[PDB]
Amino acid sequence: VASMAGVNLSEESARILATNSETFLLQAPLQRRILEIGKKHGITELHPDVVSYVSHATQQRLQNLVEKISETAQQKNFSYKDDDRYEQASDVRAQLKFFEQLDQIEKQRKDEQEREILMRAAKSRSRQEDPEQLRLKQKAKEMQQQELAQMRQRDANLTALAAQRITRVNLRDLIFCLENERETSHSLLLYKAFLK
Amino acid sequence: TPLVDFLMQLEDYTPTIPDAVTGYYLNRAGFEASDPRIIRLISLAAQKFISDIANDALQHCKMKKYTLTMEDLTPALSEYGINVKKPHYF
Amino acid sequence: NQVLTKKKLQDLVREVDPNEQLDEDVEEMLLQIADDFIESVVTAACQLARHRKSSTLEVKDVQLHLERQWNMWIPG
Amino acid sequence: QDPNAPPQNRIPLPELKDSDKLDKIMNMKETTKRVRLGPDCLPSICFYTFLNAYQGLTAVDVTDDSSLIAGGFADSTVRVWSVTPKKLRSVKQASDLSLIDKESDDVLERIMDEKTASELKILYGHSGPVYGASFSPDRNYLLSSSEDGTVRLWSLQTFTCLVGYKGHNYPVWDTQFSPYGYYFVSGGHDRVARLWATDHYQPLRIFAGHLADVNCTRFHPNSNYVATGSADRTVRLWDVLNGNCVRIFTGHKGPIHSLTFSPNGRFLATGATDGRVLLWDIGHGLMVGELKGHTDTVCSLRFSRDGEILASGSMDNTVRLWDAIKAFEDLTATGHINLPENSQELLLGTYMTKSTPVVHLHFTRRNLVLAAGAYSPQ
Amino acid sequence: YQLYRNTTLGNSLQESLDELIQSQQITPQLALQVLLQFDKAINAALAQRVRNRVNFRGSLNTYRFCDNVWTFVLNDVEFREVTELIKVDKVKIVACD
Amino acid sequence: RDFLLDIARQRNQTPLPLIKPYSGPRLPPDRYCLTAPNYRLKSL
Amino acid sequence: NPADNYHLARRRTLQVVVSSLLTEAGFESAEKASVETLTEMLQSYISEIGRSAKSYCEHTARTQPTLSDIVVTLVEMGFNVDTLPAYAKRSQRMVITAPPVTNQPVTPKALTAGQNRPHPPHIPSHFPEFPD
Amino acid sequence: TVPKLYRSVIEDVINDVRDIFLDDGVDEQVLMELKTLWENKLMQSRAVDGFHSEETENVVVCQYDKIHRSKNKWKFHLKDGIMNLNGRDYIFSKAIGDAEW
Amino acid sequence: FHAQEFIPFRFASGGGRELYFYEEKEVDLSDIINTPLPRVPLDVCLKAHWLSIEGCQPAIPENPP
Repeated sequence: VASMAGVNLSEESARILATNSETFLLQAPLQRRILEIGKKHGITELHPDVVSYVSHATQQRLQNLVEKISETAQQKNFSYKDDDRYEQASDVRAQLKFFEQLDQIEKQRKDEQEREILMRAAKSRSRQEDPEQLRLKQKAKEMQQQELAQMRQRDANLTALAAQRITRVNLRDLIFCLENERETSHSLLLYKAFLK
Repeated sequence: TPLVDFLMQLEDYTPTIPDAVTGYYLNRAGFEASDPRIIRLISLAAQKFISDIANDALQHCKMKKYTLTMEDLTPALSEYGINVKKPHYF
Repeated sequence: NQVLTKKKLQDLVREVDPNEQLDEDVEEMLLQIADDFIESVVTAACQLARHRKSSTLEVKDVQLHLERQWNMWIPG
Repeated sequence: QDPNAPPQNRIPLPELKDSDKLDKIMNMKETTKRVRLGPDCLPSICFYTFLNAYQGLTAVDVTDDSSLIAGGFADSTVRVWSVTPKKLRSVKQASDLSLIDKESDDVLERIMDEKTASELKILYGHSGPVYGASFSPDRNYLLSSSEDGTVRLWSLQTFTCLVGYKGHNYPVWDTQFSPYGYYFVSGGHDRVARLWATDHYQPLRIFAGHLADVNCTRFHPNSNYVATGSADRTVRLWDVLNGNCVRIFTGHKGPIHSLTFSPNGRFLATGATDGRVLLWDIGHGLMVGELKGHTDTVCSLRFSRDGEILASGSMDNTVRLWDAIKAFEDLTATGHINLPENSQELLLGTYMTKSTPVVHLHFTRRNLVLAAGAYSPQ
Repeated sequence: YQLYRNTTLGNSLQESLDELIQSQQITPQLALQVLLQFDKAINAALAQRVRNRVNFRGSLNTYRFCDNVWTFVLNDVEFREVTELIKVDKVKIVACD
Repeated sequence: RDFLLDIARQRNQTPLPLIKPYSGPRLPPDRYCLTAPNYRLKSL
Repeated sequence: NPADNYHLARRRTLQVVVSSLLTEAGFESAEKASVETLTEMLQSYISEIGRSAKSYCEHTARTQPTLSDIVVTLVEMGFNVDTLPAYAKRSQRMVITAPPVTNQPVTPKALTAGQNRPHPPHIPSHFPEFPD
Repeated sequence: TVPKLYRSVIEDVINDVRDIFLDDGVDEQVLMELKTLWENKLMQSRAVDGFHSEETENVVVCQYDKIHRSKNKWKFHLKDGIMNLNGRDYIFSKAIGDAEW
Repeated sequence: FHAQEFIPFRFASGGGRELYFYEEKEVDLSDIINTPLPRVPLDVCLKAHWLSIEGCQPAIPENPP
């Protein structure tokens, strides 16, 4: 207000149009709260227009922070893939889907290796002593293949019978609006928030 | 999409600041040159800031054109909320 | 003892966005930020009031700390 | 069996995969050509100098096999160099991997992209000078920490950033992966060292007993213990279980700028700005020797692969070699031993760099010393 | 058991999943996870909550058994709950293990 | 130091979690990583 | 000389950009401290869209910033982005060519030598050859 | 007896599939569209009366314990089943079936 | 400069002010344009050499003496 061309004037006027493009503290416990901190300085009584001025000052502190975390909680709700003015450049996540398929294949390979090792443990024309894990476990493998058949006929018997985006603000959006502003950038409330 | 249209036009546009110099100070802060047009929009935004300060300073000089003095930058940045400092120690 | 009742804070969000829901962690941190603001502002305003040799804590004292350290400029 | 060894299920260490078991097969082929160094067969030092380096080099790391060299620089970049004749390739994009099949023997070879193949990959994303650099033992997963308060996990298969670990608000002066590659420790200006796990956005252990900046953070070879040197002239061992400080090593006159462990796990060499390399016992918690040849800040230490030689590199542009067998020939209740004043007999050699501070020291698995430092004419 | 998808809850779920697959908000290779979690949920739920029992006396026509799946077709069966009688003409009973 | 030692003992009491044996590239949840499809504008 | 030049080439281009915008305004001959002031606000402005648009994209789990990350970055600096298409189409504008690069003359001479003694088996072939 | 189980299991699968979809990257309004149109289809089938309404043969699917066969009679030990009879639906957890072939 | 709001530049270094004690304190605005820009130096490269060959330091030009 002291600066006519002030730079935080144009911020929160263009921030509101960015969110459009997608407190009133209790007077009775606050008046006891000001007076107890006033005992440490000798401020024994307070002016009657102050306890509602601090409540208007706490409102414009949090409304400047609720508006700030709302324009970064809607920053994540901009889906580029519905628009076709944008083009995909580098997806690490589909590479991760490929990794998940590769890991399933590796687990199958490891199971096959273990079966081969069990078979080797007693390789003979007839089953051999304790290591004859081939005689019983291989029959179980056949039983497991029969069990798979179930996961495929249940998909067949039942077929034969048949025949306004909501924005949620995380703690990241509050932390992101704390390390940027000058107050609460090096503070114990942001430092503890990294562990909550 | 006026700005999306402008950024699409920014290919074939050469800004006053080079992209080897705007891209150097962007790489210093982690911003890497994926797209030249984005570097050019950042360069133009910086240019507009400096140019607006300069034009306000010129209105002050014309009121008191020609030489730009620290006593012209002082009321020009005061409406921006920026208190510029004299050297005073050299 | 709590000065912000956790429901008027939800009306501070409904005025900005009619479709927005904070998390419980976010609400509790916002309440802590409010409590901390009240404490810092009152302590410094009281330092200005002792400086003005007063036992009254008038707004001039609260208004000066907002303009110089927080740049709030709340109309008085 | 070692009675001083922890159980395998004490710290939940990750599994050993078949590609990680394939690494140790070619690692013991390098151990076949490994020379016994001793005080007679002094090793050859191959200095990998950074020539231009007008952005200030602040962090070096080499992989366990001498294949990659990372460089952390003051222009907020990490730069990976291949030193073997094999260019750095990224893996193919997700469209190219969807058309190929898995289960093939080649698989990894099939995935590599040859369109992207350089001898140098630059990594952007830190907003500040990168101070720590740490490779993972599987040669993926570069780690970097910087002035902006974040630790970053760069992939070496996609050559992008994966995670940014924001726990410090302050300059993270060092980071290191575990020698098994899952956990990592990062020490910063906020006088703690955090233990991370590459799976959680929040740390697991906070080592918060130092009174100044945690300059160094080193894992034990069994990764159950973390040594954190600091600027309050103390070195502290921290148990990964319970986060307790189990050893406190005092006796340095300046901030500790280098730590290394013996390959036995019995000893710990620390260097600081006083030019002193102090050799500590870990079981007895007693310093066992003092090496006082260096003049300026000792910024890099490493033992040999056998443990025969400790190599020291400092800002006096020298790579000193110390006899790390004659320094540990004797193994209380007075809590101290009479240190021998034997530095002159433990110096096997001093080699001076051309105006080049020795930032890193590395030992090849065939016992060849590698060193990296930006050449600063000054 | 992927058996319960041909029920009325499975019908409503599968057709609402196709309704959201038509508006491209959800994707294939994700609805597989939706059905898997739903099937595990009803496997947990259906053997936990109800605790009821119904008895009947039947006159079987045809029956079939394959891959541990029984399927019967009964004719003119009456059901029984206590003071609740259900007369019906032709039933198909499917049952897995 | 009295603040760092309180958040340490609150954090160091929690035991270390076990590791899944073949989970893949071990990463945080995808809203905590930097791995998104990472779009760009079409040149026209 | 070269380390000074690494920083100075990129600062001197910023100073020439400042001098050119001042000339476009109407100023001929400015004070010296007023030019190093304004080119310090110019470097601090490019470095602030560097740090904040990287922060806004990485908050949304991405690594390189799009247009929607800068039009929220410039809003949080109070820029009024809509006036920028009119500023780009001036008739008074200049173009400062980028600082000359010594990389174009990257390598004067590269050669090899013979008679170097062989490598011992603890040194692989990719390390440099033993000298004369 | 049927809408209680339907409400409990639909909120169970919703509160389980929340993390499944947000680990597969989609908005919570998409989850809401899933549940909303899913209760819309329970309205549209028009068989059980419940909540979102106020706002083809007879098949019994189940599991078995044992099927036992005498010369002319069958004994079914059925369990945990959802019956659809006369249009309406019922649930059971045990069933003894006497069947003359 | 010092920005009270702090939003245009938030903890962003502008590299200081290139000012001197023996400066002229007034320059012509076309003198700064017409001077040639300094040459951007070479990028960082990795060269390897030998500090020690089995204990002995070679007399190559990458070594001091």
